[PDB]
Amino acid sequence: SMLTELIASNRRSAAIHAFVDTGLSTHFKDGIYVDISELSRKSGVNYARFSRLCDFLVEMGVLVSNDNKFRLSDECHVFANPESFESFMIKLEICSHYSNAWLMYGKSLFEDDGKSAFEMAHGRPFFEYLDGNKFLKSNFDALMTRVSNLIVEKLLGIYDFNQHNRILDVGGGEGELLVRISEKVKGKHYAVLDRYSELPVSDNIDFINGNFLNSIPSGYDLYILKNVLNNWSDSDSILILENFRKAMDKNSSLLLINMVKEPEFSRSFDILMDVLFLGKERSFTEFEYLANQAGLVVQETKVIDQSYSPYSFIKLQIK
Amino acid sequence: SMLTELIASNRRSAAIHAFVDTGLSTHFKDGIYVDISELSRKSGVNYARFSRLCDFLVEMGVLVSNDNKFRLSDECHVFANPESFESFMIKLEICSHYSNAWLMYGKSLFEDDGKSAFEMAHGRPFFEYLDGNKFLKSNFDALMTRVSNLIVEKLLGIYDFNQHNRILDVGGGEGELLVRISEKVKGKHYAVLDRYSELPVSDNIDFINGNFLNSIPSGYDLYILKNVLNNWSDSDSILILENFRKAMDKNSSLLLINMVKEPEFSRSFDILMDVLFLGKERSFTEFEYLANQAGLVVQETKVIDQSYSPYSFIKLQIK
Ligand SMILES: Nc1ncnc2c1ncn2[C@@H]1O[C@H](CSCC[C@H](N)C(=O)O)[C@@H](O)[C@H]1O
Ligand SMILES: Nc1ncnc2c1ncn2[C@@H]1O[C@H](CSCC[C@H](N)C(=O)O)[C@@H](O)[C@H]1O
Ligand SMILES: O=C1c2cccc(O)c2C(=O)c2c(O)cc(O)cc21
Ligand SMILES: O=C1c2cccc(O)c2C(=O)c2c(O)cc(O)cc21
Ligand code: NA
Repeated sequence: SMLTELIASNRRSAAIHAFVDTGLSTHFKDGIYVDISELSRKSGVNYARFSRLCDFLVEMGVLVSNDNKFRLSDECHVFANPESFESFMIKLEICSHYSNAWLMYGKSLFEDDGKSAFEMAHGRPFFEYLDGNKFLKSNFDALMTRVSNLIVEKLLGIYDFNQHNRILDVGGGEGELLVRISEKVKGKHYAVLDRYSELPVSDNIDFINGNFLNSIPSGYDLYILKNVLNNWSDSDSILILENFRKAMDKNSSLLLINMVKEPEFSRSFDILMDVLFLGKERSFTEFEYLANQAGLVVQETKVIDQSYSPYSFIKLQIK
Repeated sequence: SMLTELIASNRRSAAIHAFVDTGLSTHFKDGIYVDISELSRKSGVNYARFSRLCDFLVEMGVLVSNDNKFRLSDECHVFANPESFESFMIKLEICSHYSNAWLMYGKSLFEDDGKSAFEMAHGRPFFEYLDGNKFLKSNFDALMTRVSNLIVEKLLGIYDFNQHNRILDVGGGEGELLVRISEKVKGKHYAVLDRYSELPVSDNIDFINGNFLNSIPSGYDLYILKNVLNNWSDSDSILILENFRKAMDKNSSLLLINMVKEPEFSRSFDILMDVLFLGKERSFTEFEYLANQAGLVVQETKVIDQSYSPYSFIKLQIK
């Protein structure tokens, strides 16, 4: 039934995971039709059992079937690329750590100790745990790098970066955003702040080991905070924006860039942020409220359109 | 996007699991509208975070929102009952053992050792593992009991059981099917064969500790095999049906009752049977082939409509 297939929603994720995580999807490059008999002889995958998985992937719209051959749908071409954002997403989505986090989600709703379902499962908050787990950190940092690489073109389009001199990306991870911005917008100073046990190295990039809960360094006229506040509570979000106000002078600008909560789109991500971080996906007005509480003023707001979600672009300056 | 929410299908199952497994859903009996403010004060669940879960359950069509209150949808009334088949289904669906089995699914497609993804994860085949695991066994045996209870009325309706004298249910589990049949069809000999470390006890039911891979006891004129063959390969399925033909005389009947593979319905269950058992959901034609290889003939074929899935009713006799 529709109700039992809704209960069995996990089977869709798990089917895609088996298809992608094995690298079987990498045989479906450039919308080529694949003979499963040939793929079975080549890769050693069981013909009959993989044929049944392919049938389920057709039902899901991941594959298209014609004359007993299978190609990836136009929309799912990304699964042929193991470096794609979608490839890293599914590898994390149903990994043992996320699964065990979800199994503590119910119990976490009855606790007021400020411990996420992830922390209740694993004994540390998400980012602290990633320090001791390379599988989670490498895949998570790689996903953030891919979505950073996707948005850069449209971000340069809507805001003049040439007016600025000194640019700091706060929680910039591997620093892919500013590496890409520096290629187009040259002659500037570029710095990336994150939690680094070993500093990354890149041409024209000053990598800083820091903690945006404690302080943000002053002496930059442009600050960037992309996909950070979704990982934090309202009070921790205010504390971060307060550290920005303390760091910023009258001619400083902060670009607050996040996936925005539209009524039209799914709440599934909002729940994942609760499970992993005790975070949430916020609306424009919710972001504006946090900024005003921290002593920051909205100078301009824009919407950036990305394939997977709309983004909220919010320019902030001090009162 | 539609692709990223398809990747994130597991989030639907996990959200439902949190709502049902905690017993929060049992506050929504008889389609009543629930004040979440009051439920939070009563149960101690966090208001703001559970409100966000409820908004996701509305999006899924599990809850309906009116007058700043929430009720279960007509179809999802079953979630209010912790005794319901649907409640046992979601408890198993994303449990750690199923999750770890799914994470071995991809790797299992490249092996030819006859080890299910479940066995690769846990070190024993499903039913042998359940012998040592009270959570898995109790919940699985409970699920099978509920679906056995649901079908019995329609099963008695489409087949005359009064013509028979000695009835054996092979792999009959807790024995729910024959217990309910014996209440309506009186003055018969009733036997249930399964794997029992301790024999169940029930008025006028002969419980047998057996192995249908080894032998089926002779001297019964009616045999029942319901939701068994989906747990077995083609060769193991033939072996079971061969053991039936050796046990059956010319006057004997075997009722082969299974959820049937119809092109209209989802292939998700077929894949789950691969992961847990190296089994499969089969069509009428596929069942007929196996029966013919075992030396049995299809005399009667009917379809039984159940809420969650259509059932194939196949009456077999020896050649
Ligand atoms: N206390 C802290 N100080 C600095 N960075 C932190 C931090 N806690 C978490 N982070 C970083 O915050 C980032 C959240 S993910 C966002 C990465 C990047 N801005 C992008 O949009 O792609 C991670 O890189 C994480 O390491
Ligand atoms: N080798 C074996 N011999 C006998 N029963 C077996 C078996 N292997 C598995 N079983 C049993 O087969 C059943 C499969 S589930 C089916 C239960 C019941 N017929 C129903 O439809 O509700 C379980 O009860 C399991 O314990
Ligand atoms: O896919 C994302 C993602 C995509 C775009 C923007 C994002 O911020 C995220 C994000 O934060 C995230 C996450 O925190 C944990 C995940 O398992 C997956 C994702
Ligand atoms: O829900 C079912 C189910 C329903 C009806 C008839 C069934 O046979 C089953 C079944 O076999 C099964 C299973 O083997 C493992 C599960 O996690 C769930 C189910
Ligand atoms: Na009203």
